[PDB]
Amino acid sequence: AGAKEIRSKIASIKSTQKITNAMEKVAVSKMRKAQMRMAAGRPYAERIRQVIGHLANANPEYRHPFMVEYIVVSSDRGLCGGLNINLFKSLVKDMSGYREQGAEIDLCVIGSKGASFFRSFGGNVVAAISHLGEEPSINDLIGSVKVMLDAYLEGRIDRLFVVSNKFVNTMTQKPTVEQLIPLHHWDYLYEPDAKSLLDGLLVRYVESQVYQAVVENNACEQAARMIAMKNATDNAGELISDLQLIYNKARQAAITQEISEIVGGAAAV
Amino acid sequence: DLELAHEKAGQQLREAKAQAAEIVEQAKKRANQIVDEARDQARTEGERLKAQ
Amino acid sequence: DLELAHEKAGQQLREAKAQAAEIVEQAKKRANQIVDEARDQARTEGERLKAQ
Amino acid sequence: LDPLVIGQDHYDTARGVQYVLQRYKELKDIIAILGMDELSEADKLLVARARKIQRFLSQPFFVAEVFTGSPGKYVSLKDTIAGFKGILNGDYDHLPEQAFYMVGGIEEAVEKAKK
Amino acid sequence: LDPLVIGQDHYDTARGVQYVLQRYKELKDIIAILGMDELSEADKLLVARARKIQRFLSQPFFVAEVFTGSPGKYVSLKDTIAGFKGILNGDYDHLPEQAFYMVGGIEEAVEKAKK
Amino acid sequence: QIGKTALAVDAIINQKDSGIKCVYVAIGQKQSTIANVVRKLEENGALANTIVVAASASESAALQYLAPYSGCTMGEYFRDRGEDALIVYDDLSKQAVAYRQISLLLRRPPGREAYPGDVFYLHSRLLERASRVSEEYVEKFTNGAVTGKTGSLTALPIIETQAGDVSAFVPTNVISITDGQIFLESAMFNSGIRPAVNAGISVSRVGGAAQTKIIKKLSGGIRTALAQYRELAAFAQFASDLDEATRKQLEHGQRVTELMKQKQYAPMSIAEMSLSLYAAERGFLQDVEIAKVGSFEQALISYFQREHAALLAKINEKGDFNDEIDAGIKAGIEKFKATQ
Amino acid sequence: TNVISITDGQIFLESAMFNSGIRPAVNAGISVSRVGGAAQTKIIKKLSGGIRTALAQYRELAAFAQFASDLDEATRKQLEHGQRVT
Ligand SMILES: Nc1ncnc2c1ncn2[C@@H]1O[C@H](COP(=O)(O)OP(=O)(O)OP(=O)(O)O)[C@@H](O)[C@H]1O
Ligand SMILES: [Mg+2]
Repeated sequence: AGAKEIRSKIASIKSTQKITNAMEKVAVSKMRKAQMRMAAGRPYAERIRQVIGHLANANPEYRHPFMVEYIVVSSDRGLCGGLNINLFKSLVKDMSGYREQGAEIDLCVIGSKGASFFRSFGGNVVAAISHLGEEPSINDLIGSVKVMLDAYLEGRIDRLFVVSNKFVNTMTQKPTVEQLIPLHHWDYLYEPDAKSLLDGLLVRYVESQVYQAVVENNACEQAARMIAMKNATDNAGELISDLQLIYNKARQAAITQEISEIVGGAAAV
Repeated sequence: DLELAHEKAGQQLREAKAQAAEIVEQAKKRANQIVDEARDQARTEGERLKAQ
Repeated sequence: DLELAHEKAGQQLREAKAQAAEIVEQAKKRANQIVDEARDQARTEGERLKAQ
Repeated sequence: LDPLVIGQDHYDTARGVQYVLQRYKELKDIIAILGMDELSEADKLLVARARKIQRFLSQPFFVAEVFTGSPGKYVSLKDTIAGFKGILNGDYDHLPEQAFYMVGGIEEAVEKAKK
Repeated sequence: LDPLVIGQDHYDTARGVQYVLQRYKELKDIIAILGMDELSEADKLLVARARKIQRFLSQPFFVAEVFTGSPGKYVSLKDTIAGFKGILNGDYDHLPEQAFYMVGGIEEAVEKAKK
Repeated sequence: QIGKTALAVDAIINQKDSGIKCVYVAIGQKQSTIANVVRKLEENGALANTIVVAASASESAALQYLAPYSGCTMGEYFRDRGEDALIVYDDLSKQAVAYRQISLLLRRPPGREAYPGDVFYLHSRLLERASRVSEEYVEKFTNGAVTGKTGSLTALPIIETQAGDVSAFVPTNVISITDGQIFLESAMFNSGIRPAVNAGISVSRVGGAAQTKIIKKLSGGIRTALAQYRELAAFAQFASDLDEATRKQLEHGQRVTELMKQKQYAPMSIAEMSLSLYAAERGFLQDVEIAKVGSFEQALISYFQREHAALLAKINEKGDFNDEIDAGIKAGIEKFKATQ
Repeated sequence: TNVISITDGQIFLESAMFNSGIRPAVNAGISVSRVGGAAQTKIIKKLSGGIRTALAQYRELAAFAQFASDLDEATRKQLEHGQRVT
């Protein structure tokens, strides 16, 4: 039609471009909140690993089933810059090794986009959790972690892994698979029996590693969301620039047409 | 209660026979209507002996 | 038994409704024949009379 | 529309309504592409009040009964001021958005929410 | 393009193709800004079929052979309706999008997908 | 190419039993298009009640300019004698182009888009004849031969826009003269909503006074409710799950949107439209799937036509409504859904 | 266009600012005086420099006012100052 419809499209896209520029910084702010939560949970996991190491070396009387021979983390929301896709693409690479080995697979799912993926290809879900906040709590993971631990004690699983993204840098989320279950001068003064202590500590150790994988994936999500909103801001800028060129053509045509109708009218009078 | 449950299931069973019969009876009644309307339309379409 | 009675009743209702749909669809199929055979005969006889 | 001609209470209510509707005009185009859930806690609340204010501007007229079907409502200056101040101060944040559409004074909006 | 002239099967296939292409045209601005991954599970399936329909409409001509080298194709009305009806029903959801580009009849899209 | 002629020709076909005489004026159309409209009027039994005035594309610009006034004069014969008539001007934009040609060849000074200065008065002088006249006017015109009867001429002018541009001089003028407008949208037409009526932009200034009691009560507020549903569907499109008030409005608007779809050459009586409106506004469609609304309506009408023929005949006498008819329709729709 | 090119400066008033309660409605981002500081007294010339800087910072940061809880303290300081000067 003309200049008026183009001017309305420009204003609409201009309003959207301003918030995608602001939301990029909101995602960076939430990325820093997730990065401080990643560091705060490390002392607990490393000390549990130090205790189990000595408590197993020093006590050759008992070998826990976890010392002799997938949990998938995903987001609940949009704006992910290939985060979930790079992870699902990678899961198939390790599963291919299991297909050559002839081994059976059990799956556990964390997040709504992961549940939507396996439901769209017929994947066998043994356990599943979703709709977690951007700052999750470890007590919600206990359920999904226990079903996967029980399947190991029942002899249904030979090895278990956690599938999640790792924070290489603020511009790079790396898809990974990490093995969970299969892992000197003094001795401890055990009040309860050592089996009860080792059995209790190994459960806390695996739960802590799953929680750390979940918190690091959330840091990767905010970093992926920053890139996605940066790109949306840049893409809208190209569309506004092109629409400005179409508008200028309509501005010149309107002036030329009005003068051509005016000159014709004055020539007749 | 098990003996009473067989009687209650017997009501749902006879209701299902009757309701399924009515669904098929209504379909045959609908089928008859469609053919009768087609005959009156085809008879009225005969205006072409004068109209065209 | 009450769960099986509920499932068997529901199965037969879906089946009867499937049979009802087939009975009605065949009537629609027949109706088109009644109209088109009348249309071709009426147009052909009209053209026969026009040529005459 | 001057405080020296009418009064400060009327003027502040009018400028208050205008401020809320002007801010909502820039957010309307945002919500349609990226959604409502991404706005601030103050914006989400303001948008809801703006949509309610936008509906409370409506009123069935006696000369429009042939078009609307419902009866006509006459509203007074004080009733108008009190109704808009109530929505601006948050006295009706719990009422649904559809309760303010076509209802004369503020009382009838509280009654429409129950139907 | 009337049910009384071409029959209901052709008419519904043509109407189905136009509905899919119209809905894909409405999503163009959102796909350019946010990408394909933000669409609903229903819109994603429709966009995938729209892209296949848009490519299946292409055809190498016997007068265009000099421009590229490819041999020309003549497609009957029966083969045309069968191909688009299958793509609308979802009978070809597994074949790749480039298999529909420049292939005449629908069976040739199945052979092109083998490469 | 979005159904402007189809809407006006179906409106002429529906008058064959109404007692309203019809006039179709074709301006600047090709003769084979005119012959096809006449064949469709004849195929639907409507030609015996219609006058067809033709000024095809090869005829003199003077005949194309005069055709709407000639057709108007033929329609006015019934109005002045205490009878009702309906007139369709298939293209007033082609009449304006014919008048612009004559005026430029007469060397009269041009205006806003090379159109004559009086192009507004061209259409306002034509369209003000369409009116309802009092019994005293008919009694005075007929010298007392006809008494106690009003007369009328209803008009359905058609206008074509370029890429939806309504700012053009001729559309702006005509939109400013009529008692309402029906806007047809190409995006809705391509999306399969075939009557393609944009409910937000379309409006009637006579409203409920132009409806029977049953349709007036069953359709009150539907136009503005659909206008608000189109906005709600765009506003809530990518947002997370909302309250019951929002879901109720959205789910209802989707069903009325699918219900407003109709086929060409298939008009509905007052009773058929009434059953369809009642099943929607009284909440009976809430359990029905969107993709099944068309099948539900066609089956319900077929059911009421078989099991309830005496009720449809009572609604079709004058379009009257009362608690007896309301309860009668309710009982029939409940029995329909509980057994079909 | 003719008069904007003839004059020494322009004060632009805007409807969006006027409807947002900014009564004088002067868009300070596009309004200009080519004479500038030569048309000011010593006191106003000295004080106006920090105020122009504050409104410029506010125009750059205005989109963050709805998300001020997630800003860096050094940026929050510019935003809060810009809001009070505005
Ligand atoms: N209700 C309908 N259902 C299905 N198809 C329809 C319907 N109404 C119209 N159409 C079809 O869409 C097309 C509309 O053509 P029509 O001549 O009526 O439009 P028009 O606006 O008057 O076109 P033109 O500008 O050429 O005069 C025709 O193919 C017609 O058969
Ligand atoms: Mg037409």
